[PDB]
Amino acid sequence: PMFIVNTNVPRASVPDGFLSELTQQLAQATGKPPQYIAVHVVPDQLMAFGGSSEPCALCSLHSIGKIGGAQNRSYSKLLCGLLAERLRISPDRVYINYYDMNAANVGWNNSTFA
Amino acid sequence: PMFIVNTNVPRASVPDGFLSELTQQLAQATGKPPQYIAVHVVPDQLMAFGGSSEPCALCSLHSIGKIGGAQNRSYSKLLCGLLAERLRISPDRVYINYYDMNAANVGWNNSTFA
Amino acid sequence: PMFIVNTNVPRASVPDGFLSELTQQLAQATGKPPQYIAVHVVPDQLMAFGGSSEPCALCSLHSIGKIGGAQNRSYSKLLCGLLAERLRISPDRVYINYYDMNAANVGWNNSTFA
Ligand SMILES: COC(=O)C[C@H]1CC(c2ccc(O)cc2)=NO1
Ligand SMILES: COC(=O)C[C@H]1CC(c2ccc(O)cc2)=NO1
Ligand SMILES: COC(=O)C[C@H]1CC(c2ccc(O)cc2)=NO1
Repeated sequence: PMFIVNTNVPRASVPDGFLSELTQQLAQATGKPPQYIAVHVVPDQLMAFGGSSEPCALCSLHSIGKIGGAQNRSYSKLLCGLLAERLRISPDRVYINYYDMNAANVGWNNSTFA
Repeated sequence: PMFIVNTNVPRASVPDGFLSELTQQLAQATGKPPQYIAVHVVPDQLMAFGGSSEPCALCSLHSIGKIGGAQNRSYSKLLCGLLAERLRISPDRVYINYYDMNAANVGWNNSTFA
Repeated sequence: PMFIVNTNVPRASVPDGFLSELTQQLAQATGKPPQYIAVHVVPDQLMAFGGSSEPCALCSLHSIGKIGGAQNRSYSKLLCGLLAERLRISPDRVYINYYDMNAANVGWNNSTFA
């Protein structure tokens, strides 16, 4: 899986083990082995949510399977929880796009997962 | 809705009220309340369009509904208009990907919109 | 087509004709004229792949058509080859998301391709 977080929160406000925690938590949540998890955090971004400059996050989670109504709701609780606790971002200022990728559409190691 | 603009235009060339203008214009265009609009501008990017380094923009608009043939054509006129006027980017050097998101695939405030 | 590469590799490690090479190689691979190819490289990113901070890349290729099982496998060989040779990124630390865009969902020059 691939998880990206774009936020206006400063680089200095991102805890040092944040990428590791996301990797571990997402592996547990998705049931996918930690080795397949890719995490990307982009701080100091120029962004607004509802016209406000307060802390916010625009994210996305891509995964071959493990994406659905029920699963996405628990991912949002997990993710908003982490962003709130570690980055101090209010849950209502977070958007997460979920993508159920077809294995033939995910390239890795000179080929695709299909 | 979520609108992202990635551009090679320098940070200093992004007008101060640009995110607010985008928020207000997108709300009117989509019919979605301003409070739900998230905007993200990423300047100083390393990019090329057609092999040229002249000013260009790679964008995306995600929305639950309000995405379609007709709607997308007007969004393009609105967006290219704003990028041309405020960022001085030629309309033919702008790409915008539109995504009609399923409500169950958009996380917000510890849950999803489904 | 639109190709984006996000990587933790430093800005200084990106060869100066990299965007041009990607443009030329992608035009040949996709059969699309070079003038329609947009390339975007984002170095110095805060990312982890499998919990490791070693060089890695998270990419995506959007195209109206020219996306499929067979095509995606050759794009992956081409792309991982380039990332390995120019950015020294191991192929197994590269993810590429492929998107077959509907023409009505791609805005360009005040309209869409539909
Ligand atoms: C070994 O099979 C897997 O479970 C592979 C993993 C990797 C993956 C994935 C999906 C989408 C991406 O943008 C990146 C990685 N999804 O599942
Ligand atoms: C009243 O509820 C809404 O209309 C909510 C808005 C917010 C939204 C949306 C979709 C996709 C995103 O990446 C971000 C926001 N779509 O609709
Ligand atoms: C002649 O028509 C084309 O080949 C148009 C090109 C442009 C294109 C494309 C798709 C998705 C993008 O985000 C940007 C460009 N795909 O094909």
